[PDB]
Amino acid sequence: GITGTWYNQLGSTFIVTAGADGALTGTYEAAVGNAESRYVLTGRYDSAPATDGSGTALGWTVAWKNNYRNAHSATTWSGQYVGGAEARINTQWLLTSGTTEANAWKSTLVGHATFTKV
Amino acid sequence: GITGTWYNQLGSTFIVTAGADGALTGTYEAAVGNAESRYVLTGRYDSAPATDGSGTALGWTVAWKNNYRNAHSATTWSGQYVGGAEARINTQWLLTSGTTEANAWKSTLVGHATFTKV
Amino acid sequence: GITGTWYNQLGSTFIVTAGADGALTGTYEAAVGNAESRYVLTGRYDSAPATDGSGTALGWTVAWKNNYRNAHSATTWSGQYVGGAEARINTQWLLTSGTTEANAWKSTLVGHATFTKV
Amino acid sequence: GITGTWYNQLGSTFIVTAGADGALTGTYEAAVGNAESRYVLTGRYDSAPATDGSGTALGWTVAWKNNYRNAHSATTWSGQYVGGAEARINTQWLLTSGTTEANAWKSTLVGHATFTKVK
Ligand SMILES: O=C(O)CCCC[C@@H]1SC[C@@H]2NC(=O)N[C@@H]21
Ligand SMILES: O=C(O)CCCC[C@@H]1SC[C@@H]2NC(=O)N[C@@H]21
Ligand SMILES: O=C(O)CCCC[C@@H]1SC[C@@H]2NC(=O)N[C@@H]21
Ligand SMILES: O=C(O)CCCC[C@@H]1SC[C@@H]2NC(=O)N[C@@H]21
Repeated sequence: GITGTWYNQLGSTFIVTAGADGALTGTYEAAVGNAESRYVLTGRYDSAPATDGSGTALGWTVAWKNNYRNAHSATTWSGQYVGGAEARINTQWLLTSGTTEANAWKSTLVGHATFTKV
Repeated sequence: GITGTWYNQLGSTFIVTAGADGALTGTYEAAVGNAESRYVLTGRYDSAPATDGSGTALGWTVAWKNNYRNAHSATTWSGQYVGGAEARINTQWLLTSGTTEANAWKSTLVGHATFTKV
Repeated sequence: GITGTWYNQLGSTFIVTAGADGALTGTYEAAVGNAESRYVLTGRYDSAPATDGSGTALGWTVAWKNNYRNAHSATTWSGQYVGGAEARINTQWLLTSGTTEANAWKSTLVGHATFTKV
Repeated sequence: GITGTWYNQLGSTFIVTAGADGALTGTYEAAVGNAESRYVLTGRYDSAPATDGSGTALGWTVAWKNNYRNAHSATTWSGQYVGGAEARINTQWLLTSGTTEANAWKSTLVGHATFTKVK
């Protein structure tokens, strides 16, 4: 259920393939941020999630460099997939920019996002 | 550089190879939590960091499933490499557990960790 | 705007008073977690907000001790009030438990919540 | 135990009084950030902690407005006090700026800070 195209409320587009092994592979297109076009993403997910009614833990990273720009920054999303008619991926993310040590205290933004199929 | 074997204050072991395309690949061994032995990790880093003195942004993900057990959870570390005194990776992390919907509100732990090579 | 009774998605109840000097006071009632009935809260808000459509920064804290039980934990919410149309308060929160040193790595939960008066 | 002057690595200084009922009151002096002079802080702490060696949960807020300036932003620190020979306050913090709706995605910084009785 994770492989495919997912959207967040901010207008970004996450295209993923979930390998049989636990790999997450794909591209991210950010609607906001110092970004343009697609960026490589790589991640991991629980390929044998709980057999009750729990989501599927996952995580992925995008470093914000591609052929057109480099934002000298990296976002990790940590969350879980919840399947069904309104499948979704509920995440929290951390966006760290490379900084001088004097500015390291403000290197990291924190946010959250729910991704959907529509 | 970032390729190498790194350790945090807890004694976990992070073994990573940074590839030229921006890929991070390796294994992670947790000194605490619902884990044993090594776990696959994958992530991304800025392959062309600023020369201005800033760190190098990166992130990586561990899904806490391997051959011996499955914690149904995933941690992402978001941070920057500092090829500084000791070189170090300063991170913040998010550990998300697959939960039921009623428990999603407590799905995610947050913490921070500095890794060094000794 | 801020002064009022607010609810989050979890159905918890946030009853707050904004004093004219930047003080937030009131009670919090959690619908989930190791809590029951009302808990004291206190916090601070920007009493002279930007007047450029920006939100009103604020935060508040609940220590989860009251006459009925004590969870030995405390949550802080950090967010901004957005007035107008449908007023809401958008937050991120940090729930820290008193733990031993060895368990401090898992002492803190993070989440997010939007409060509305509906 | 918590009452007194506390220092972090950034050079900021936090003065706090822990009330018997659980209130935290005082001022925070930041040494980095869009900040000058002292700022009011208020918060709460577990005033009947575990005696088992476990830390004392607590949190506080600073709205970064005082008589000298206004950063239109607020920080909350969430953490636990650990007493002893080497007392400290182990925290994580969220600093939220007021922002337009379209900028909300980047409204909040996250960080961590250990406070000590000695600089
Ligand atoms: O601005 C940068 O440093 C690079 C672009 C970051 C875009 C962020 S990642 C979190 C949020 N969700 C998105 O889809 N875009 C932003
Ligand atoms: O869900 C679990 O218990 C497995 C998580 C593994 C341990 C966590 S990840 C963050 C922190 N750093 C470590 O080295 N271990 C813990
Ligand atoms: O369980 C505890 O340690 C004390 C109660 C904490 C409840 C949390 S605070 C964040 C979230 N929002 C709520 O309304 N309840 C939970
Ligand atoms: O810049 C602002 O928006 C107001 C001041 C922010 C200062 C931050 S709060 C977290 C960290 N700890 C400090 O002592 N200063 C910074």
